[PDB]
Amino acid sequence: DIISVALKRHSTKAFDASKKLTAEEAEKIKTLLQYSPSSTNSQPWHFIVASTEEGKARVAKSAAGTYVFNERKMLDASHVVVFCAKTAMDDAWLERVVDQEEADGRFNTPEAKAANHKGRTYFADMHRVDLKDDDQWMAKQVYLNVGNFLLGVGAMGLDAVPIEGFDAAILDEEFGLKEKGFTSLVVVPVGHHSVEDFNATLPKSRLPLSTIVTEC
Amino acid sequence: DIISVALKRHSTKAFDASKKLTAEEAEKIKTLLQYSPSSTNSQPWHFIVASTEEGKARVAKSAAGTYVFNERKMLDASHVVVFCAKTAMDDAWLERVVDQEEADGRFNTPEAKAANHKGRTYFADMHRVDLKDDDQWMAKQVYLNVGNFLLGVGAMGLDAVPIEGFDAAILDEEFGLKEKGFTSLVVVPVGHHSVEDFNATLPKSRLPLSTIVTEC
Ligand SMILES: Cc1cc2nc3c(=O)[nH]c(=O)nc-3n(C[C@H](O)[C@H](O)[C@H](O)COP(=O)(O)O)c2cc1C
Ligand SMILES: Cc1cc2nc3c(=O)[nH]c(=O)nc-3n(C[C@H](O)[C@H](O)[C@H](O)COP(=O)(O)O)c2cc1C
Repeated sequence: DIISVALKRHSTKAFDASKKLTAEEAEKIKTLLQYSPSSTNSQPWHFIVASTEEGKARVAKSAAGTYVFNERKMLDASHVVVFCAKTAMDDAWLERVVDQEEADGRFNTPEAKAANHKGRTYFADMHRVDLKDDDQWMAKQVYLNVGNFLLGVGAMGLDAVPIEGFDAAILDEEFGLKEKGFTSLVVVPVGHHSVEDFNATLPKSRLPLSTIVTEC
Repeated sequence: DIISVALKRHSTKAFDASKKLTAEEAEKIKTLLQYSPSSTNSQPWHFIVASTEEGKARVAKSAAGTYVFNERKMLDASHVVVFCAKTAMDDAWLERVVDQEEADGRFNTPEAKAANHKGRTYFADMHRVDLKDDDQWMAKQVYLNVGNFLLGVGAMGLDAVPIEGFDAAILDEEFGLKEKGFTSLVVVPVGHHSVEDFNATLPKSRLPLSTIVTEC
């Protein structure tokens, strides 16, 4: 029951450094990252999936100073996913998206593909040209991916914890994302919580529906 | 299997206007909106859940002109959720969150509550003062909620379609959101797709893992 999952999944505060994801689970979390929806199927993202001790150590460089209290989560987890967004929407990327859709058989005619491309470009330009906010627009799609991911891993019976408490400048530099056209937004360690993960047993807390929801 | 859900859910292009969510399902989608995680559990959001004909018609007003291709989705779906983000992070809201967590028994000691309050304040301020980007920060949390929601309704066997193709200015004005301290970001009609939903049978398309994922 997905509703039970939502009422049960939690932000892991401690991971068992001995429990690793199975090969199948590792394949599945990558599938979750890949198949998340996005505006115009723009998929303005890239993901770093660190599973080796060296890889996790590189990501952990971002848990410096003020963020040092997040270091252990990044080091003890089985797999650590760094969610990155494109820094600018280039035509090259838009072309890749529409060409992939054609390859997957989503268009019944060439005109249909051209129309899809025109439309995606039209909305991309709305952000790139008019609003000048394509960077924030794409970052938003990445957070949506994070939302999809957290519930998905929870539904897999796996533990995870979303992290904004990291130095993105440091992380970007460590992986040369700037030069690749990406920037890190959220770090998500995934694995199995340890017995010491006190947050696994604390009740979930949210504001009441009477405050957050308006029915019409 | 949640992975089968991710590989099967799709953006509904046509809903069967006669199929409504059951009372239980209507309560469950609200639970999904409410329990989505967010940075510091800030829950910087508000949701309009329109299920009456006039309610949906009012939301549909935002799908005028260029966006008319999204009008029928909003009108025919059973429940249409308008995802809104707060326009500014006020101290009262921050206090509400910690006080709610205290009320929910998440703090065994006063020191525990203090640590939580300290942490939230530090990062809320980082965005409200240091970066002056709390509007974008909260919007990001709302998109995360959307990602959680789409996968959730999918796992419930319900159809939906996320929508950015609407005039937020019109929608905000229609529901007097600005005066209430909110702004609309994404509209999500939820229901059951009709056999005329061309996207229900089209293959899902995403760029290859070799392009979007880096393993370390
Ligand atoms: C934030 C967001 C906004 C979107 N807006 C629209 C919209 O206005 N109309 C529409 O038909 N689809 C819309 N889409 C659906 C995308 O085209 C879709 O998610 C993508 O092509 C991948 O297909 P899927 O959702 O079937 O997996 C939106 C998706 C997201 C995630
Ligand atoms: C974008 C985002 C960033 C977050 N960052 C951190 C972090 O840096 N460290 C941490 O321990 N928890 C972090 N959290 C966890 C929140 O405190 C948590 O999601 C929230 O309190 C609700 O509790 P839940 O996830 O157990 O349901 C983050 C959550 C989100 C959604």
